[PDB]
Amino acid sequence: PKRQTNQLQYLLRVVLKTLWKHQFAWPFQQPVDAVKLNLPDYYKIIKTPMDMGTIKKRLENNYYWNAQECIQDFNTMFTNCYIYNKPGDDIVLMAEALEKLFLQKINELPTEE
Amino acid sequence: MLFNSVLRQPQLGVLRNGWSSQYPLQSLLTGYQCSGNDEHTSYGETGVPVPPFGCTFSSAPNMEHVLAVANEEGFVRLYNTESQSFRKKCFKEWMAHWNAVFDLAWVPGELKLVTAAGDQTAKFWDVKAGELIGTCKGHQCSLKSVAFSKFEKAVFCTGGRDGNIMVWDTRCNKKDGFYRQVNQISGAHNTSDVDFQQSVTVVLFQDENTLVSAGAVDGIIKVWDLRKNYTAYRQEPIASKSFLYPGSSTRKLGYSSLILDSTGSTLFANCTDDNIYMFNMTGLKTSPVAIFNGHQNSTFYVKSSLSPDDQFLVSGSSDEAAYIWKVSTPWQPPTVLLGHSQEVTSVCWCPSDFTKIATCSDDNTLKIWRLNRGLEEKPGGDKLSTVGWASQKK
Amino acid sequence: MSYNYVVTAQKPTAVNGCVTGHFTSAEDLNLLIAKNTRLEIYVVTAEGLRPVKEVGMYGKIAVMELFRPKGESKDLLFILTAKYNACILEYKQSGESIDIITRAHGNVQDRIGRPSETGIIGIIDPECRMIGLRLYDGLFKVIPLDRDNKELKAFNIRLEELHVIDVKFLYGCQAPTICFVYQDPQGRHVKTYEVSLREKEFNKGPWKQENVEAEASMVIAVPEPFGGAIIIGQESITYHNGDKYLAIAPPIIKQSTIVCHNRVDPNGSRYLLGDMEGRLFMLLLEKEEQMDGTVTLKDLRVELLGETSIAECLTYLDNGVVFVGSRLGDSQLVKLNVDSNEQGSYVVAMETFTNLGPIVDMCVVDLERQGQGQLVTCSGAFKEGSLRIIRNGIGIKGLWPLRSDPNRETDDTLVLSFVGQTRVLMLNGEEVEETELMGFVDDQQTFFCGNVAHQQLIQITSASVRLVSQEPKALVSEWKEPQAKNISVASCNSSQVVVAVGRALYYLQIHPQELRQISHTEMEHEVACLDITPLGDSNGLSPLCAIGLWTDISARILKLPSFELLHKEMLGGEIIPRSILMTTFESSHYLLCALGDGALFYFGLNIETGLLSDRKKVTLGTQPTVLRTFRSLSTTNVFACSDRPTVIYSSNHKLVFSNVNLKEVNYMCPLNSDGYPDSLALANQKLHIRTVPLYESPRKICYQEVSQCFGVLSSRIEVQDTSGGTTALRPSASTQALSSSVSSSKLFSSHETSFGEEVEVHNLLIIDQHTFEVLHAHQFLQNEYALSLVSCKLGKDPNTYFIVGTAMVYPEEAEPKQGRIVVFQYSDGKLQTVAEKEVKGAVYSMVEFNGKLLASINSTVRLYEWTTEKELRTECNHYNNIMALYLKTKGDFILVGDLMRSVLLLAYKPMEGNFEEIARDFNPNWMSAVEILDDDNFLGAENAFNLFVCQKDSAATTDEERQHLQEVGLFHLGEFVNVFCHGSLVMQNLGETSTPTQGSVLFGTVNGMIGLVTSLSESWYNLLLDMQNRLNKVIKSVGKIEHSFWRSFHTERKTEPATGFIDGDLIESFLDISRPKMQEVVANLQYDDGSGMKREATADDLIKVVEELTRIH
Amino acid sequence: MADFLKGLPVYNKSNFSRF
Repeated sequence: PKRQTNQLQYLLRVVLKTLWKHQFAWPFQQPVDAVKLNLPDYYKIIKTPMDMGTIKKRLENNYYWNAQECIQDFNTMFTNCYIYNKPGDDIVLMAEALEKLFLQKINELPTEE
Repeated sequence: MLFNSVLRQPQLGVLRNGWSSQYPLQSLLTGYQCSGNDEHTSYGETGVPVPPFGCTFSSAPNMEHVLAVANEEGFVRLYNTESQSFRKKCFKEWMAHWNAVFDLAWVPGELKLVTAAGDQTAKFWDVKAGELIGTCKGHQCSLKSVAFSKFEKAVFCTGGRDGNIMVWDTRCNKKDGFYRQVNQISGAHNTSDVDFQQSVTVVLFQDENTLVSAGAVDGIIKVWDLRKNYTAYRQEPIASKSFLYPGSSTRKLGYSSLILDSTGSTLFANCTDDNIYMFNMTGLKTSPVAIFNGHQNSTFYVKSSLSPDDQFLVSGSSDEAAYIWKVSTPWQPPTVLLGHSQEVTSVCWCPSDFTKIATCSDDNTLKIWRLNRGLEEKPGGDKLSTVGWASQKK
Repeated sequence: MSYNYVVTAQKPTAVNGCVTGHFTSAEDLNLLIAKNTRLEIYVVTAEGLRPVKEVGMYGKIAVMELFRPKGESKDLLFILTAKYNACILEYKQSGESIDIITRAHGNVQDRIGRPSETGIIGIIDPECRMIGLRLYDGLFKVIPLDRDNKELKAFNIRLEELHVIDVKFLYGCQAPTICFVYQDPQGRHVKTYEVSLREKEFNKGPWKQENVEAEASMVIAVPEPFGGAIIIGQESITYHNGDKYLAIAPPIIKQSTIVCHNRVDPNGSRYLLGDMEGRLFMLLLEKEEQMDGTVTLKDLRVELLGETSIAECLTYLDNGVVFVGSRLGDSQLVKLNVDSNEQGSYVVAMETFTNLGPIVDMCVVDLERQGQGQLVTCSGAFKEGSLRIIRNGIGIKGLWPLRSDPNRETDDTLVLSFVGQTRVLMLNGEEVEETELMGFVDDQQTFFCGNVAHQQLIQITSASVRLVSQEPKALVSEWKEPQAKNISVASCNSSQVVVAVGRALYYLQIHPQELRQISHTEMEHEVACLDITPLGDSNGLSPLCAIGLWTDISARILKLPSFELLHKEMLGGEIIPRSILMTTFESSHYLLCALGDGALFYFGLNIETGLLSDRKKVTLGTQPTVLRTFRSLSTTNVFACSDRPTVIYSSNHKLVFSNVNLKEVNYMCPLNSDGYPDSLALANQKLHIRTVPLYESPRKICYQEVSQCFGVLSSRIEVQDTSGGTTALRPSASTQALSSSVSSSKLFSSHETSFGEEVEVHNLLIIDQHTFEVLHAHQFLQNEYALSLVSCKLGKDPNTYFIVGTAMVYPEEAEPKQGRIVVFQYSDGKLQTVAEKEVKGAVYSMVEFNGKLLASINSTVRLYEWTTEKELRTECNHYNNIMALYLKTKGDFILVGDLMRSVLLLAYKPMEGNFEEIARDFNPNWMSAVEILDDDNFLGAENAFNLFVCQKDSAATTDEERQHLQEVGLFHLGEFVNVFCHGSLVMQNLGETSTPTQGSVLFGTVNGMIGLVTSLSESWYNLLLDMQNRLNKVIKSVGKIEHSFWRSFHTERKTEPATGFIDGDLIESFLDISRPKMQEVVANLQYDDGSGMKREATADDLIKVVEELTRIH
Repeated sequence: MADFLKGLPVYNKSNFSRF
């Protein structure tokens, strides 16, 4: 049963602001590619190396069906940066400062209504 | 001298005084005033004042009086400066960018504009319809300035903080709703030897195939010929014209802003060494003929503008006031436009009005100053109804 | 609605440059002068300066020179206009067809670049290889002279020196070599370059830079024998040639600076240099030979020759005469006598070409005192300002119409005149003497005489029939005196001679091969000239014997033999006119009988019918027709000459009212002698000019009809010397005045100058309307500039007052701060002040509003009321302007101008008392002249030679939308318009009878053009624009320049095409083309009269329309 | 006698010697 709940407004108005007004979030607000960075492993290790510019496009497109589906693609963003971006490195370190801030506001993200 | 010229005009008949007009109005500079009624305050959506950055006039027929002030929260506003109605001065206001905007440009003679910011894109809006006409994705880093051709209304330029410069043509057809760069130059202003240094500061359009660019740390002005295409050009691009920095300090000096006259032969560059240099483009004299000093350009956020008749230069300063210089006589002290509590970040003279001048500062207040002569005004307030005044440096 | 028609009444006459060469042919010199656009070529001849052609180009001609390329006999002409268009012109003549062909036309305007401060400079290589143009700052345009460059494909060279003050060519160099003087922060320097077209750049140059003085004006190119360059400037004349730097500082050139120059000797041994004050200096080059072949220069000399007009052009034609061209004065043909004279000056003038000059103001007055209008302008400037009067037209009582001698003429028969007698003396030329001779009767004095047939002339004498002639030699038919009745209301014609000898008379037509008995029936109506006037010289038959009688004026046409009886309608008409006038073009004959008793019959004679006509009811006195004839060309018409002044133009059946040039016409007609074209037969070029020299520059002029006086503001410039305070320079009209007065404002009392300073003193002069002599010259205070004048009636005061606004001006301050509004009354002889009304500001222009007065103080529009105690009291104020320069009024509307702001129409509020802002224009214009045409249309004239008209649109909503006025119509006049006025040269009433002149407005410009602006209808405007476009398509331009490109609006930033403005010379060029060209045009035109009927495009139907349009011209 | 005004260059004499 698809419906609108104040938490998707949270992640759609001001939690999305904190995603967008996020320091160290610079190379991700642009949807990631492979040819521009000359990294072919991104598309060969994972079938769909999605970034959160794409989830921005899809939430303004209202493609997402469930709040479980939304948090699942968000933790899929998590999982993508965990599986391709090598752990124990500077890159996963700035992605993990990102992860710390998202952990803080998923603590801030409440239940429905 | 102004009255002498006026009196001698009928007997002699049209005498050229160097610039693009007659009647050398030097004696009315200390008459520019801004009442508290005409001043505008920028209020944020959460209640905190937001300092505007980027506020220019327009060129559309019958609607030249509208302003293009944009604050740092992405709330782009379009005002009206001519009529005295005092109710709902903000004609239009909407959200164009989710990040902080940096620069605004308008297509000449039309109700459309281009908004630039750190969204890695440039938005092409039609303000008569208020719809997102075009998107200009393709910048690797943030944007800094966008300019339109005076003669051409279909192609324009965009420069990014990545150190890239591409011209977008509106005639070209987008493939998926996103515009594609017709011609791209990478590393236009790179240090002579990816960072804060590799960034073009101002890119301005001279004629239908020439571009004038200035970056951050190179300190030089590079003029490219757009007829010579830069499709692949797999090397460091060469400059058709180069203008070196005539300074003394060895620091990473740069050019905060650049402006051109009504013709295109004189170029005014406001450097960050508290100087404004004027260069000739028609001639081959790379050395600056004249300089101006007195304003402090400590911050890269300060712009400058020229009078509609190309006689006086107005610019920002760190003295919390705007500065006005006379082009023909740089040796004279300037005129200071006091009233602003904080740093002034952009000034725009109306291209079709010598009277109205819009100053948008870091004090979160935009002030539209108009000429105020006839000191024998009607009573009802001398200093209470005044938030700004003109003074000569002494 | 605002659809305006603008036409040029008088061509501009301000010389902008001169050339001399073999343009028309390789055997005669020429003088080519282009005033503003009109280009006239004069062929130098013994008789004087005979014109050969004038042309009208679509552009302000700015660069003019003559160049002779190899392979061409006559030198071509290069013309560059103010719209950046280059043309190469060649004079082509084939027997009689004179035309100028454009061998190469092009546009050389650049999209980028700053226009130069000096203007535009054109230079030619001495060997005629390329054309150099100093168009924009920092660029140098070069045009090759190769014949394949018909489209003028030039190239621009970039030079390091930006502020170039002058550029010229050198001499004697194998390669093209130029030299220029330029200004830099280090000073003024002169540098030479070797321009080469192969590399398209600039070389090193022959000689190095030399530091010239700070006031180097322009460079002179010395020819081959000496070479080098000459630099003339204030207090310096220098000659630079390689290692030669011969410079002097003459003590005579210190007074002013040289403007124009010319070279006299072809080898360069003599030069003429102009001056700002009119002095014509001469420069001498002293040469000497060293060893063999080498010739060098000894020394330079300067010499003062005399005083001339304000010199902007100098040219040496031939035989020691000089064409002194002027911009602010009349042009001169001065003669350089070898020997001097008293008040020693070798300059003596020969001819003076009139120039209207910088017309500042103008006004319409009525010297005739009838109700029509004649123009009067304050022409001229500096020392040669005058009071030239423009009028419309074309005790010496009695003429000689007897052109008996085919060529000798002069006076052969003294036909002298009194009541009913005959004075006919035999004369030898114009020698007339009161030496009465007893051989011929001299107590008698003649009205008219005639010849009969086969030269059997009649010696009319009461004593005896003594025919002093060889042809008749008989006593046959002497004009007898049956009752001592000489010519007393009597006359005779020549083809037939009908007399009334007594009452019973055998028809006196008894002459060789002239026998008739027709006037044999007893005539009871003894007419002065009882006869018929044939349709040419037809005789022997009866082609048209129907003439009619005017005693009763009946529809029946009474032939001479009948003399029937009708109703007794002997009206009161007995006053005699002058003449009825043979005047038509080729074949049309009409009978405009002078039936001034009532229902003036301007018959369009249908010969067969002659039924009625277009009757203009002019209710005048008792003036019937009187038959009279003078013949000048192939003309057959007559002329209604009723009592109250009526002077007409030749038309089909309609009439206009104008002026004849003679001020009194009882029995008058001028000569046909073609001896003196400069001094015509104009007793007192369609517009006539009367010049009254004031010898000082006037500013504003107004007229008063109660005292019949002209009040003129004038400025006299005098050198201020410490010995005596201030000393005059030349005796002007203010000093040579019948009276004098000095202002004295005690309350308004509030520096020192040097012995070399100058003071401009402003005076008000009162001039009589009849003798035009100065009566009173009121002199203002020191440092007092007067900028306004109005004669007006204020409030309930029966008196009329001269109100003058003036302000203090000091060299230190830039804007005046204190002024005054002084009121004068002219009772008799002396001007008496009434009020002072000191005002802190600067008065600009004052107009009587509604019985009160309005002022134009800086940034202040004030209303002053003339109270009973004779002082001005402020009523209301309006401060929403920068400063109001030019102001016009109409009813309750006050059109307020601004030097950089726009039209600022204000409305007076009678109930409230203060002004209100109905609407304001919101565009940058740089205004120069303001006028209000109608209740809606507001017209303006700009500082960049532009015209526009805006409207207060009433279709806007009840909001700020109506606060805006949009520029409805735009136009590029190409001239600096200075003054607007209301009136016309045509009789100013009854112009609403379907005539296309809905409001006539004069404008006068700086270059000296009088122009007419009027309004039309919508269908009229649409048809007229369509026909104008068709004619522009059909006709060929003089220099391959587009009419729409030239007339389009062109400011520094806007180039929108001209809309809503019908042009004037293009519309009137329709009458100056051949009949096949009339057929080429109007081939498929509509010619809509009503809605959709009568679409035939008849050429004559458009000719009539163009004639009606040019009636107001 | 004075050289500054002497022997001006002339065409055929019947050029400016009438009227």
